[PDB]
Formats: sequence, C-alpha cells, structure tokens
Amino acid sequence: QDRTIASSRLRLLEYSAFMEVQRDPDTYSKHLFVHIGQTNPAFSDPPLEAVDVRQIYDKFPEKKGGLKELYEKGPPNAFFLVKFWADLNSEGPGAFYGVSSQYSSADSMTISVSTKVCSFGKQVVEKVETEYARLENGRFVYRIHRSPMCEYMINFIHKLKHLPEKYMMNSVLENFTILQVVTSRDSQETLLVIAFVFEVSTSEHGAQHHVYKLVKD
Ligand SMILES: NC(=O)CC[C@H](NC(=O)N1CCc2c(cccc2-c2ccc(C(F)(F)F)cc2)C1)c1ccccc1
Repeated sequence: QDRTIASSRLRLLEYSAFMEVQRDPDTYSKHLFVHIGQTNPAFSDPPLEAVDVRQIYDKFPEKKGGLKELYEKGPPNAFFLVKFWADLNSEGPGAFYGVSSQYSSADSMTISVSTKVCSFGKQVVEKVETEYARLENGRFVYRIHRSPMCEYMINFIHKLKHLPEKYMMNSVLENFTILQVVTSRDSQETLLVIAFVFEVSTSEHGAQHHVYKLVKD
C-alpha cells in the first residue's frame, strides 16, 4: 500500500535532526544530519520491503519496553524500520542541536513520544515528550519543534566527525540505534514505533533514508 510511515492511527509526516548556527545577526545556517520530509504517496511507487522484527531485537533494548514485547502488544501495522544515511559534512561554541518532528492523525489525542538512544542494544538515555493535537485540513497534526538534542548525542556527533575515514564511522554506527515509541498518553496504546539504524553518507549526496515494514511472520 502506502510507503508512508503510518499505522492506522498515526502518521509520521516529518523528522529532522539538525545543528543551527548564527553566522551574523541577520543570517543563520542550518545543517540537517537526517531528514524525512513530507511526501505524498505516488500510485506508481512500490510497496515497502519487509524486515523480520526478530532480526533487530538485539539492536534494541530487551525485556519490558523492548521491541519484542512491544510488537507482541501491537499493533503490527505500527512498526517500521528506517535506515538513515547521515550527512556529517557540515565548529562553533554555541551552535544549537535539535530534533524536529511532525505527526498526523484522524482523531485528536494527547500523545506521549519516547525516544531512546541506544548503544550495543542498551539504552544510554531516554526522552519522554507530550504533544497535543492541532487542527489542519482533513486531519489533526502534532508538532515537536526544536527539541534540544541530548548532550550524549552532541558529543557522539563531534567525535564521530573527528574519525579520519567514513568506514570507521559506519563501524561505529553499526551499534548505534534509536527507538521511538508514540503512545496515546492516557490509554498507553501504541500508535507508532520507529526503529532507526544509521550509516554515514559515503557520498556528498547528503541525507538519505529508506523505509521498511517490520514483520513477524
Ligand atoms: N524528540 C526527540 O528526538 C527527543 C529529543 C532528544 N533527541 C535526540 O537527542 N536525538 C539524537 C540524534 C537523532 C535523533 C533522532 C534521529 C536521528 C538522530 C541522529 C542520529 C545520528 C546522527 C549522526 F549520524 F550524525 F551521528 C545525527 C542525528 C534524536 C533526546 C533524546 C533522548 C534523550 C534526551 C533527549
């Protein structure tokens, strides 16, 4: 069906992770490490490929809160895997590091958004954010705007760039994952689960991404 990152209850319209600096009072420069933009589905476009959830359980935390138990509760429709090719080709005291996200739903809800930064399948840090529905045409939208990045990730990015070669970065990135779970805050119902895996863009093509459905046949 749709290549969209969407369950039946919630769609990810946009995601970006960026650094922003002020060159001069009038001028700002903004660099996106990763970017998913709103795109509209195209009839021609092919169905999403599938990846077995069992193959990524190790990459992500386990036991409660883990990918296996979340998939068990469901819904299976809501689980997606996104691979990012990060643009590291961008040094300023006082640059801002932020993550911006947008979501859409048919029904107004108060959503809770958990973001877990993981190393070797284990959680370094978690963020829990509350967001509220805003009316738009034919839909309700939820905007996370300029959420500051955790200090771990800022340090991880600077030292990642210090590495002399991209294959080294890729070797690090193999055990770096992010797992995002969006729930209705009160019901705790799962609306959307995104597992993120990473590779450095080995070209100056810049930020690139690929979406997969997560299946448990
Ligand atoms: N709503 C949110 O997200 C939460 C805010 C913030 N969120 C964040 O810290 N991140 C971390 C960064 C991030 C994120 C999402 C997707 C991709 C990246 C990213 C990955 C790799 C690179 C690079 F390849 F360049 F290294 C750059 C960006 C998100 C956070 C998270 C956990 C604990 C406290 C605060």
